[PDB]
Amino acid sequence: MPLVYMNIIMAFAIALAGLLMYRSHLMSSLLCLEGMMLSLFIMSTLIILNTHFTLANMMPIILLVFAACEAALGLSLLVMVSNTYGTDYVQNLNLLQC
Amino acid sequence: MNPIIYTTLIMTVMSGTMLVMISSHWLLIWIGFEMNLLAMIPVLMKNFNPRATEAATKYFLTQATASMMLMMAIIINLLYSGQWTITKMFNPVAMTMMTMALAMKLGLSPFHFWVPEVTQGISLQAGLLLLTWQKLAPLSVLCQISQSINPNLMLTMAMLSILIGGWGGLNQTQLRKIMAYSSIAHMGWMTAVLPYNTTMTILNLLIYITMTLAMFMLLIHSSATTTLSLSHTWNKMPVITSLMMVTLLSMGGLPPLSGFMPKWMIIQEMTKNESIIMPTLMAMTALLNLYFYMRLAYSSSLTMFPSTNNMKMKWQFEHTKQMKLLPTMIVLSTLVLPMTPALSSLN
Amino acid sequence: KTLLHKYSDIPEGTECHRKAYASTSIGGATGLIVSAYSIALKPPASFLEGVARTGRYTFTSAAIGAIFGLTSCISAQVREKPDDPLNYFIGGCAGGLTLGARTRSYGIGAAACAYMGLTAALVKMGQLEGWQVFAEPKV
Amino acid sequence: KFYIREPPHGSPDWLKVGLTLGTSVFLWIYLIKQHKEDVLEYKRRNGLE
Amino acid sequence: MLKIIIPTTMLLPMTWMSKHNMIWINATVHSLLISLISLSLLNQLGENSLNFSLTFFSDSLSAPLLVLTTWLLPLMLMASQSHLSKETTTRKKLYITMLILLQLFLIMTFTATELILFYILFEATLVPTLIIITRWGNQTERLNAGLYFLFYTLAGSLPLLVALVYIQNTTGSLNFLIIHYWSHPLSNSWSNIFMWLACIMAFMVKMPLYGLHLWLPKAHVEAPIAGSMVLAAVLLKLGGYGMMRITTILNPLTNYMAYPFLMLSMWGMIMTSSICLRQTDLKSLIAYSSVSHMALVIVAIMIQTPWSFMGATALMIAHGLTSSMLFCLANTNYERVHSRTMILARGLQTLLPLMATWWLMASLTNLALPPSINLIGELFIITASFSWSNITIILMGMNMMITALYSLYMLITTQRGKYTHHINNIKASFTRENALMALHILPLLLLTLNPKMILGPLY
Amino acid sequence: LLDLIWLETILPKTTSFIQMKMSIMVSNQKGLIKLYFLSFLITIMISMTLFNYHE
Amino acid sequence: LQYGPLAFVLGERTTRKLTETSKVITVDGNICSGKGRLAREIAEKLGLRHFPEAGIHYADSTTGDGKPLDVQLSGNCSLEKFYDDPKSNDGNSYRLQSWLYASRLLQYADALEHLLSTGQGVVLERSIYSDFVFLEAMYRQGFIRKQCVEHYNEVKKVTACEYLPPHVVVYVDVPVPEIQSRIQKKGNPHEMKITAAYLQDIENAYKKTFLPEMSEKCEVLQYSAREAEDAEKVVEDIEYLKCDKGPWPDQDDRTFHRLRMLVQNKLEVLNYTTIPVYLPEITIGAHQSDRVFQKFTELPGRKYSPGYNEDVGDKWIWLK
Amino acid sequence: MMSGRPGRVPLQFLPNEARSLPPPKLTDPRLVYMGFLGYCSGLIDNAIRRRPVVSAGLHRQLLYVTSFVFFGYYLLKRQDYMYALRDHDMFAYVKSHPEDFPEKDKKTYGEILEEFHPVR
Amino acid sequence: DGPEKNYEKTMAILQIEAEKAELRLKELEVRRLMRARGDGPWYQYPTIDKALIDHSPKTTPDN
Ligand SMILES: Nc1nc2c(ncn2[C@@H]2O[C@H](COP(=O)(O)OP(=O)(O)OP(=O)(O)O)[C@@H](O)[C@H]2O)c(=O)[nH]1
Repeated sequence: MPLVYMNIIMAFAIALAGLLMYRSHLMSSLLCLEGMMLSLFIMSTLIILNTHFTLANMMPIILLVFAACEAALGLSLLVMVSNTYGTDYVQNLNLLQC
Repeated sequence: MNPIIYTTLIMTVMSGTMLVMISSHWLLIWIGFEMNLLAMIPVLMKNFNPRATEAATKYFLTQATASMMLMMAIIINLLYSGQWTITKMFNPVAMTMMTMALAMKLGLSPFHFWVPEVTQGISLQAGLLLLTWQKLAPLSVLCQISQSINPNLMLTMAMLSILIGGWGGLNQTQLRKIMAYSSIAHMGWMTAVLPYNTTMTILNLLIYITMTLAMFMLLIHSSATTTLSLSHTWNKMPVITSLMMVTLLSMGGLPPLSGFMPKWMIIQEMTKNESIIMPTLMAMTALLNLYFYMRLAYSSSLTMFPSTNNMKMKWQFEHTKQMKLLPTMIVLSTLVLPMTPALSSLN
Repeated sequence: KTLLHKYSDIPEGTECHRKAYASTSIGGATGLIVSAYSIALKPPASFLEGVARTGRYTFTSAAIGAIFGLTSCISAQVREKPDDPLNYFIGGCAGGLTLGARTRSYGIGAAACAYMGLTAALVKMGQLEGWQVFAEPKV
Repeated sequence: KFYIREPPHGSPDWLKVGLTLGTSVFLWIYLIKQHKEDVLEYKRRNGLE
Repeated sequence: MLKIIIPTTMLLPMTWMSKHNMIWINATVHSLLISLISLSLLNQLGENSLNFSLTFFSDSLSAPLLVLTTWLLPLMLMASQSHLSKETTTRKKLYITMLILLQLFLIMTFTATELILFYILFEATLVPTLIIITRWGNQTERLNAGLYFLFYTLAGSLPLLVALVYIQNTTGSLNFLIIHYWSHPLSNSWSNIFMWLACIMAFMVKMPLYGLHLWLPKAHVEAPIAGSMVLAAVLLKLGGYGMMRITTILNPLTNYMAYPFLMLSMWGMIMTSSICLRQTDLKSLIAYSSVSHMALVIVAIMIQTPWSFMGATALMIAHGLTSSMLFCLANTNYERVHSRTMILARGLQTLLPLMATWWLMASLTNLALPPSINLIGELFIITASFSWSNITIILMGMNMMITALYSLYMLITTQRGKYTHHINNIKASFTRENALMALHILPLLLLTLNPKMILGPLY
Repeated sequence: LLDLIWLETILPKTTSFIQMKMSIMVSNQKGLIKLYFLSFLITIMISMTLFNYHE
Repeated sequence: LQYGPLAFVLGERTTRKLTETSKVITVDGNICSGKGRLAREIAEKLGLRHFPEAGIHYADSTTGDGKPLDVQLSGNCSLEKFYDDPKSNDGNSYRLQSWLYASRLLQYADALEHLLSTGQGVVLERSIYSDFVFLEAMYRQGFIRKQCVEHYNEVKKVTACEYLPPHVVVYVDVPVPEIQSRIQKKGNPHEMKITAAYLQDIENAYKKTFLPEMSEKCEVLQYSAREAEDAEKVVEDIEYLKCDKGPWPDQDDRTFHRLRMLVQNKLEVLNYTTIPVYLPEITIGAHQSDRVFQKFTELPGRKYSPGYNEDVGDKWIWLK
Repeated sequence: MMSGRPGRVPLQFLPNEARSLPPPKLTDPRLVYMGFLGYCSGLIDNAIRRRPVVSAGLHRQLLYVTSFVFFGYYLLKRQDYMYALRDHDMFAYVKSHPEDFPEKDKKTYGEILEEFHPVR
Repeated sequence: DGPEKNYEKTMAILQIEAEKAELRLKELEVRRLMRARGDGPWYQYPTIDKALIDHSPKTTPDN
């Protein structure tokens, strides 16, 4: 388990940490969401290439197919929250507190 | 939303959940979750109220985070095992990552502050679909991987759910909010028995599905969303709220109503596993769930509440909608205790 | 969680300083958890008050841990009897009054004694008996 | 007659009700025949008679 | 026992599709017929309990309670006729359904074979009474009354469930016959104390016991009259029937941990009887009286002597007939005066001759004149307690003296004295409530002639 | 003093108040998403390592 | 088959029949301004159906034979208390307006069902966007306090946003001194008691809030009484109008599916007429509501859902 | 306790192997109770739909009871099959593993020292 | 009826419940050891099937 595995695993942790610390931006939040996807794609690519799991080389592709699909969903949701509330800071949508 | 697109949108949700319960490959299980999330977000914001947008939004970030963590926990399992099959997880960190990864989809432990107001903002129709159908998929994954589960973590997940769910419901008026905390309370009950006997949580799931279904489409018929709005239904529809008493009592587990069958049968199983202190605990803290059930029962028809003069022509008109299996759902949700040994059909 | 087993590593009664320190650490550690949540979901206003809130909860929990530490070892020493539910019971207003004194009030403090009184008695019961909480699946 | 507009269930739907008895007898004689053949399947599986 | 179960559940369709005015006549007549059929259950062998079926069995303890329930059911039917006239027919049938459902659960509870089946219908009685107490009550507080009555019983019920299912995994069965026949000594291990405890507070919370009784004054004084009798007459005794059952296995633990409840009770009735003497509401006295009378029963069961068990059974049945009478008696006065204040309507003998009698021996049975079964149960407790400890005598002897003190006090403060001249609505006493008291009292003297049928299986 | 002042204060009202008092702090959530997911992060972190549920 | 989502899936559309002939119109005239004559005159010649002004008992016509039910069971209020003594603590005045509000909800609702299931336009006498005119005139004349008034708009906004304004309307203009003479000329004894300032308050609200805010939702056709008695020019201009400005063209079939779905079932149409707001003129006593709800039950037909009441016929119940 | 036992064909309600078991009797109280559930469901249907409860449309009512008994019947046949399987692996495993379930001799009451706790 | 009613009825009832009692205790331990050892008809958790493996000659000789 060489150091490149450490780099991208520790990377995904900061993607997890980055997502879980929304400061003032939904768009920057979605950035960290797609950020997670890099490390998962990159680690998955390293795994099935190292192990010569040739039939499983499709798995990183199918990750990406369902990757941007969420990415489109996030921005489409971001379209209306910014459209009808003006901005994208995740603090002005607290009307559901009650 | 046009009717035809709505149907295909629903079918995608059912297909997404069905993909989870039939696939043997971890990637496909993740895909089934992804399709389930993708087809559901439009369903929540069907009416396009301002509330539904962030209600659907809070759904998205929570479950996307859960899906991404689930994908990561899958990847480590592949790294240390080279397997995609749903048998068990050969890295303890991989398992200890999926429990919360699946928990936020279920909404059990403090990964639950999304459940109340996502139920509140969205309509009653999708609220029913959210709290009943969206739990078969994550629970099905848990049932398959039930072998390699850290009992200390999984039990704490459920114990926290019962305490918070019961405690939170005591301070809710909006009927959807109380249902969410009540659902969270039942979340712990099903998941507490998960490590010991997976047949039991299936039984509790089936009973809870009937409880939440029958309760909700009674709320749909009553066309009420807050406790005060429900109160007036005694003036118009006395039988609906009178039936709502028995379902509320059953939902609280007050026997011999059908709602006792999970709470009873579960307790019997864990005492077989020398677990005694914890079963006594949820027996105690199921009572706070019962509290706001009776308060709902008191406010609905156990005590007739002040009405509104605008109800005359309301009595002049009957419902045109046609809830089906409602007469059936009440029967299973109230009186199936004599057929308790039927749990062996699941086994 | 190794620090939790450190309580069982040192036998009761003896190492009264160590037992008090162990429970003080157990209380202080648990104090960090609740403060970390409370500082999170309950909104702060500044860094100064955030640690001030952290200090308050850590102070109570560490103090609650400590006194239960002393009361346990001294009771097992004055009576020279380790196995005693009362040994943990006298931690009742030991914890209750101090927690009701950290936020000085007779209502919370006096009403507290019993609640962790039998709880401390009950955890001692499982210490002596074979009671398990998170029992693994036997059947 | 009282309701001037044709009530939504003013008259029976002879298609709907006629189906209802039509299927119900099916539900019975299936169960009746199934109960018998299960009994015949009994007495020779274990050689009861 | 389905010869009683089947007709009892058959009362539901008959009462639910009868005519808008025949519901009272039909329900009363056939419930009485069920009582006559239930009278055949008085037959008991030497010691073999009547084992009708696998899931149903009865002995000399279950049947007297069984007849008490069945005989009682027409009594609330006639009592409720007064204040249920101003109601719609559908809701009236709903009221009858709750009473019949309450009866049906009671018969299954007493005739249950194993403890878990007994537990299911035992607790199941909470639901019919919860609707009765809350829906058909009279005052704002009834909402707080239902929660107090529900949670109190449930708070103790759940620990018993955990202990009961634990019995099945350890002993192998929960059937009462096997448990008593396969009875084994219970060790004094620290777990076994809680094992003993979890099977106790469920029965004593609804007894009620001193301290854990506050639901009793908060429900009986506040429930509708029909629910008031069944609560006091039988529902409290559900703990008694269970405790004679559960004590067959919980030995020899009872020697030690009876103490914290014994003098909790022993100081209890004397304390409670003192509260009865100084009440302000009528129904509050009888409710506080009921726990006082129930308190000696707690000592009777716990002391574990054959004489006390016979005394427990006799006092159990005698108190049910009594407490039902006084609660009915208070209802009669409350209806005309629209309140329950004691000194509100003192001095009514001059206007209520037959009532003044119905006060007279009902209180005397509360004083327990000899040879009423109240003393036969009470005196047997005394002899058993004295054999246990001589110093016992002063306490409950003083209690039955302060019991005597109040038990004439409402007689003085309701019948003795001068009428209130502003009151002018005390009409001629209707035969309905009048005959209701007759059906209450005559079985008491009839059972006084042959008490040998109500001392339980230990006779 | 004994019955109507202490008994209902020694068991029913205390437990009812305890649920009453802290049901508020559970349910008085302002709804900030940043605060919700921050609690997720702490729960995620203390799940392992600190509580060592992975060990 | 009733129009549900199944029909739309089958292809049942209403935009195909929604044409220039589907004009839902109503003559919003003053009190005794001849608006009913003008409305019916439009009806005969334009081919449109006539909806008489939905009164307190129009809902009784929507449910069953149509005989006006008892006042206590069909509104709890009546019109004579309005006109004779329009000041009392019982608040019959607003109970009229609150009840009369829901009547025009149905009157417009049945107007929809006519021209979305057939495409044939209708004629009414005033409509939902006329009830506030009376209520605004109610407050200025000292009838019922503003707490009812401020609740009125809250209820009005949540029972009309889903509702689409009509195609056109007609405002008949009759001078207010003449109207006071007209009401005095008819001889209805309740018409004598009417304050003269009430009529001009109706005229003011007609040309202060209704006509201005209506202009961008339907065409202004303000016609004087001298322009009202002639029944032709009031309808040639309707044909010579454009029906361009307004939200009607931009309502595709999916809006019409949403529209007819909500208006097919009245229960959610007036679900927000019974807001849990307790008011002196609206909050019936628990006992009073209970008996009154019972009182509604002994009435024939009003025991089971329509088509099941054996008391008024409905044979073959054991199969229905 | 059974989804992992060998030979368990998935998604197969009643195995052909299960036909060797006694079919549930038609009078079976478990079965007739499920018929009552259909009867009760019919009455609930007319209550919400505002219909003459008991005397309302029998075809809607009679369908409910007829449906419930049927799905009740196969559920009861599956009931005993699984219980029989529980009792089949019961004794085969007991015979296969005899040493962990030893036979207990007889040590009759006349010889046990069991004491009598004085109940005084 | 005579005491032979209740006497023989109890004999049947007591015996039948006795067999159930012992069987219940036997089931508890049988499941307990079957779950632990796993060498039993049930509790066999699924594993990878061996028919999926391909045995045909691959590209490299040494595998
Ligand atoms: N409160 C209230 N009263 C209404 C409403 N609609 C109609 N009315 C009353 O209906 C009654 C009759 O209306 P008018 O316009 O005078 O009827 P008309 O005499 O036929 O009128 P013309 O056709 O112009 O002659 C009046 O008392 C109106 O105030 C409504 O929505 N609310």
